[PDB]
Order: sequence, then structure tokens, then C-alpha cells
Amino acid sequence: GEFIRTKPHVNVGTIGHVDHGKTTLTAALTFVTAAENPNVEVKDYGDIDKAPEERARGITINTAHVEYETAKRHYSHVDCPGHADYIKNMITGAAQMDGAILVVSAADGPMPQTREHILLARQVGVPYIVVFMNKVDMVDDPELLDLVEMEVRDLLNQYEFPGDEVPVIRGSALLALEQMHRNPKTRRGENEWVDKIWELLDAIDEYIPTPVRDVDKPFLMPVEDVFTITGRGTVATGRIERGKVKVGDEVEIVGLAPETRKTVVTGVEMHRKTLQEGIAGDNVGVLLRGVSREEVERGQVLAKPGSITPHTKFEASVYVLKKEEGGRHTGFFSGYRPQFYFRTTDVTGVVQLPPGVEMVMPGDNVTFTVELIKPVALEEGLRFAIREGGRTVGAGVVTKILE
Ligand SMILES: Nc1nc2c(ncn2[C@@H]2O[C@H](COP(=O)(O)OP(=O)(O)NP(=O)(O)O)[C@@H](O)[C@H]2O)c(=O)[nH]1
Ligand SMILES: [Mg+2]
Repeated sequence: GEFIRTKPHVNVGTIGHVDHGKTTLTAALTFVTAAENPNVEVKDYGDIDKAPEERARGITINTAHVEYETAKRHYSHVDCPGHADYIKNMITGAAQMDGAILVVSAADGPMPQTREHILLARQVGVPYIVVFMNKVDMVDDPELLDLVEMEVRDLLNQYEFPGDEVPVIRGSALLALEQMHRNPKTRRGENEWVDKIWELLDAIDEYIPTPVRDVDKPFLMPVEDVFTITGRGTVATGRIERGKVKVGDEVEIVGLAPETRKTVVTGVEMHRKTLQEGIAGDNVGVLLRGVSREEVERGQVLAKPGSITPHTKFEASVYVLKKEEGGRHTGFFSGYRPQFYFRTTDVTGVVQLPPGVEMVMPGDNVTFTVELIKPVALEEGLRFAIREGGRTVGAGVVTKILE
């Protein structure tokens, strides 16, 4: 079918520690809203964690995109992995978010990736956060629930989110999900668990503002994934950052390659629905003519031809995490070669310290030069994260492009 715009569109998603309930909540959101809006397509647990490797490991590995809507807005929701081995996919998912739903297990409280996800969500531009305290069906001590809530707000404050003001809904994604299976038509007010899901939706509706979109700037879309649609071609997916794109437009594939590739857009879809035009904010699949899935990849960006120039060298202001925040135990030197994350791009870079600065310690606030091993679309003021050896080691901002 063709996508019909009738209400504002917002991109949300789920982040949080492994096993805290992100995928269960995601499925519940689709079932709950579907009872009220026939246009919503239901997605059960196994329809989201559907890949063979996910069934093999028993965890989410790939980001999943599901759609649902309330009376007020239309939502694209990205469900991310909580396992530490897949932090890379979580970052790519967060880069598509206008707001995030932080899931925390009431039974376990804040764990290492609860903190790491909050820190990373910020560095990729997530402005707002709503908390769903999950698994309360397992905690009878009210004091504990109040304690976890306090801990979570404290954590958010540590990373510059308004911890004291964020809505914190307490519920059970699983019990809400079970109820909807028993009665798919369950409406608001009928069941306790389902009502808590409605509470979350109301908070999303009202707390996360609809972003100001720039549909008049040159088209720019960070690529999050790429695949082949047999008999149709190569599709690049991602959230349009600014501008618009129409079937027939020419776009440039920028970054990660020595040279830039140009091709024509032959299709645009949002959630398998046809669009004549994709605009800033939409989460879409863009069909590209004449390129194979080995010619486009995650981390590159599609852009209006000639509007972007990929760079490799820049100066940056950086905060280096302390051991206590999951950071490094020891300092590093000039020549350190960690991974840098900008939006959906992940690239190796070489740290070059200025003379007189020969070492950087955890907890330090420094400025230094970074030289990337591959060209990528960059801009001054662009935030980024630094990871190395399975941990996030720093967060920074690009202050000046050098080349
Ligand atoms: N008791 C209880 N268990 C729950 C609840 N929500 C989820 N679970 C369970 O806890 C486990 C993890 O749930 P899941 O949704 O896959 O977690 P996730 O946060 O998406 N994990 P990952 O980080 O791999 O993506 C499952 O066994 C699931 O049934 C809940 O409200 N109550
Ligand atoms: Mg999951």
C-alpha cells in the first residue's frame, strides 16, 4: 500500500541493559495500539527477534523497525540490542531517534549498559528520554521500586538529561503482552497492565516534542542498513536528516570510499508503504539503481549531489570517561587508534596529541587531533563517541575540520 500522511511523525526506540525487556515492550506497543487503531500491524516477540543468529544466541542482535500510532502521532520505533557485544548496532539505532524509551528492570535495577546506553544516546543526538521500569510483576517491595526510580533519575542527571523531570512509568511488558494475546481487542481502562502501556504512550505523545524538521536544506540521509529486494534492487534504509527525496532524483553516496558514487532513486517506502516523496524525519527504504549491496554500506550517507565533501582530519574537544563510568583504567598516548562513531558511521582513527601533551588520563578534558583512516561526512559541532577494546572510552565534539 501507499503511505498516507495524516498526522505528525516521530522516531522513537528502545534502549537499555540486556534482558531488561526492550523487545517484549516493543511487541506490546504494537498489540496495544492495534486494538485502538486498525491500521496498526501487530508484531509478536518472534517477529522482532527473527534472525537465525538471534534465535541462536537468545538475544537481539539487529535493530528492528516497527510502526504504530496513537490518536496524536505516527511512530517509527527502533528496537536495539542491549548485549555489550552489539553496542555498535545500538548506536546506529539511536542515531535514528527523536526520543528514546529507556527500559530498566525493576528487579535488577540500573546495570552497566543502562549507563552506557544513556551516554551513547546523547552522543548520537537523542534529546529526550522516557523511562519504562519493567518487570514490576516480580517486585512486591514498594520501597525497592522507589529506590530503582531514584537510581535511574540520578543516572540520567549524570549525563545531562533532566533526570528529575522525566516520566517514569512502572509496568510489565510481559503481562500486558499476554493480555493482548488473550483479548486482542482489550481497550484502555479494561486491564491494569495494558493501561500502564497506555500511560507510556501518553507520555511519549506529550513529553517528546515533534522535532523541527529542515525540509528546505539539501537532502541528507545517513545509511543504517542495506539489503537486496530480489526483482527490485538495492535498498538503503535510514532516517532522512534534512531535505527531501523523490523518485527520479539523483543522489551521491558519500563516505568510506576513495571516490563518490552517483545514482538515481527509483523508489521510496516507509514501512513497506509507497511514498512519492520522503521528507526530513521519515524513516525510509530508498531503492538505488545500478548499485549492488556491496557498493553501498552502513555509515555512508546519501546526499544531494555536490552538497557534501567527506573529510579525514579534524580537531576535537573530548571528555575521557573515568574507570568508574566503564571507561579505561589507564591513560593513552599519541598514536592510540580507537573506533569513532558519528551518526551511523563507525571508523578507525589515529589520535595525534599536540606537543607538550604526551598522555591523556581517564576523566581528562582535552583537545586533540584525529586522523581517520577513511573519509566520512563530518561537520563542526557534530557529536561523537570513542570506543576501544569493547568499552566506550570517550565522548567528544568536532570543533574544526582540517581536511
Ligand atoms: N517477569 C517478567 N519477565 C519479563 C518481562 N518483560 C520481559 N521479560 C522477560 O525477560 C526476558 C528478556 O526479555 P526481552 O524482551 O527479550 O529483553 P531485551 O531487553 O529485548 N533483551 P536484549 O538486550 O537481548 O535485546 C525474556 O525471558 C522475557 O520474557 C516482564 O514484564 N516481566
Ligand atoms: Mg531485545
